Amino acid sequence: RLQRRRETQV
Amino acid sequence: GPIRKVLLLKEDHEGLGISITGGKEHGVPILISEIHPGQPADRCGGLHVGDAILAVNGVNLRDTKHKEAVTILSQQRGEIEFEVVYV
Repeated sequence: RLQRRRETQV
Repeated sequence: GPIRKVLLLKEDHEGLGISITGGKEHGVPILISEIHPGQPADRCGGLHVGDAILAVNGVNLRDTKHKEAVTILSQQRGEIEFEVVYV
């Protein structure tokens, strides 16, 4: 699996 | 935890000053993962890492996908009310 968090700066 | 309604004030050129995780497709609430120093969320003093964002300005974000929550959050201006709970 792709190692990436779902995280967004807003 | 108790729900808090917290006012954040910012100018239009600013972001909210938070990073968020989560959303409907992830099966978890929208959570604050980072508070950026000096930006509006930090300045208001009532929003913290680990808080769930239940709603912003009366827009329910409990059952919204990540990107849609991002878009709604990104459209808010001026004095902005966050409904949050520390989970």
